[PDB]
Amino acid sequence: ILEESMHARDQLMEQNFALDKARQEAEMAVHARNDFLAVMNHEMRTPMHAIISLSSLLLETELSPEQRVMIETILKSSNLVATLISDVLDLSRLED
Amino acid sequence: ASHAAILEESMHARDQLMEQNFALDKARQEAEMAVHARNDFLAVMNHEMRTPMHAIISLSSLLLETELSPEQRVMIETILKSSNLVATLISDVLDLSRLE
Repeated sequence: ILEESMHARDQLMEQNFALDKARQEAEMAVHARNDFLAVMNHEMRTPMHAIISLSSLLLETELSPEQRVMIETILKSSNLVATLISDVLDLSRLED
Repeated sequence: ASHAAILEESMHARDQLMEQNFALDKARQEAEMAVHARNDFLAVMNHEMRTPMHAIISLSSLLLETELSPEQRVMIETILKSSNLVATLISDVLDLSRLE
């Protein structure tokens, strides 16, 4: 009955190989996705920085109360979005 | 070479494999959970960014209907184009970054 044993081994051994391969593949797929995520992060944040800069400058110019209030909203929003893009960068770095 | 020793040798190998199997299977369950949690975070980020981008797009568009100096209009048109570009980039890249 080492036919049970020797066969149980063969059975575990390929079972293990499958599990390990399946895990490594998931890992590499997550890493590839994280790489692109991180590579695109500058192109996401930079326009937001421009919007923050331009909004801030606009607040220095002659605005009506309605324009000013709208532009203050653009600015707080843009700042929020920039923070979140930074949290996205952090995510992409988690498995590092 | 005892009958016991021979068995010991085979059962041992079997037990070493079984232990590794348990470890590999635990690590699989963990990796599935980490993949799902990462997908959820990307979905949530996308959702959280969508509202303020739409605000920026919408307010810059409304602003362009009001009375602006030429310099102000160029700055606000640049805001609108930039915000359109980025809203789409963020959504596309977060989508592509999920693992299904």
